[PDB]
Amino acid sequence: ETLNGGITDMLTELANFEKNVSQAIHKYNAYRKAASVIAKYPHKIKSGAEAKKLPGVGTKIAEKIDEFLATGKLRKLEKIRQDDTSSSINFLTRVSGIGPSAARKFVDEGIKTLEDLRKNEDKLNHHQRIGLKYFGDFEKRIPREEMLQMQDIVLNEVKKVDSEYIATVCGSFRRGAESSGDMDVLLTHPSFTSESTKQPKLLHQVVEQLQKVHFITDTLSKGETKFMGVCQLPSKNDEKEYPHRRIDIRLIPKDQYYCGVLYFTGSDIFNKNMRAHALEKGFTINEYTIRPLGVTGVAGEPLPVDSEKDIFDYIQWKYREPKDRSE
DNA sequence: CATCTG
DNA sequence: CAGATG
Ligand code: NA
Ligand code: NA
Repeated sequence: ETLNGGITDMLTELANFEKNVSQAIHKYNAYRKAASVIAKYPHKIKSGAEAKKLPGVGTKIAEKIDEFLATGKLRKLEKIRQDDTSSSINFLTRVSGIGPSAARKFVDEGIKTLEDLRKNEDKLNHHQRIGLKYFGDFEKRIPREEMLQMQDIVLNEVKKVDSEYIATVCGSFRRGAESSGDMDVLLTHPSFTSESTKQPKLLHQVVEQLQKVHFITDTLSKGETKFMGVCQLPSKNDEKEYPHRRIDIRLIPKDQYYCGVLYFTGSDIFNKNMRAHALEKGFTINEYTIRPLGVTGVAGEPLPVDSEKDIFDYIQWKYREPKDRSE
């Protein structure tokens, strides 16, 4: 946790690089287990050879660990942090909508900066454009003080459209968190479920409302069950407008809300543990449901849930306020 | 995983 | 349709 920290950290730089700059998914994946294992490892790795001893730990990595232990640095790591082509990619990529693939294309065409990009807005697609248009707002955290205002609106608009809608803003927003990166809304309606064959309107009508009153400003992607947009809290009395915020809205069959809600609320740490506990208790749990575990090895059949309560109960556990869903 | 692009 | 992005 801090005993093999640099090692794990250099490994991660390396891994990351493989994958983003190079196309090195194998290699990339290689750095990864290595960091995972040394990361678990209980002692101070005093040498390459010692590391080697571990699985995932091969000769190359061992070499690397040596040089790093030997001297506060790594030449390759040094050579990579410099390199412009590499840097560009880590950069372009900050654009919402530009992944590595594209980052690479562009670089080879010479776009390496915000400016470049602006000049070449023709080469970018809708998501990418938006992404560029709000590069700034996008990287700005979201003070819960705004979150509360957002939430407030979203929920009232849903209410107006249908009394039957059930919205939830999961996220750390939900776990307590002072700020958040984006807004996640979980959505359902009674007349929508597992069997119930679709109802696209279900999600489109709401989206529509939000843009009606202008809460939603742009559309990243809009499918029948998932909507990726951009929104903004109405600028008050002109002098202080708000940054543009990323927002997501998703339709869920009523028959698997709570699992989603639970699930999406995190933290990943809480998940896992709740997850492991369920398993003991003779259960299985995932994004959409909880299933009683058979003995033949495994086994199915959706346990029926009406609140986050039903879930815990099942696994016989202490209902957790979302605040304490930390770990 | 669901959506988009081309 | 494969392949990219989130
Ligand atoms: Na990006
Ligand atoms: Na292939």
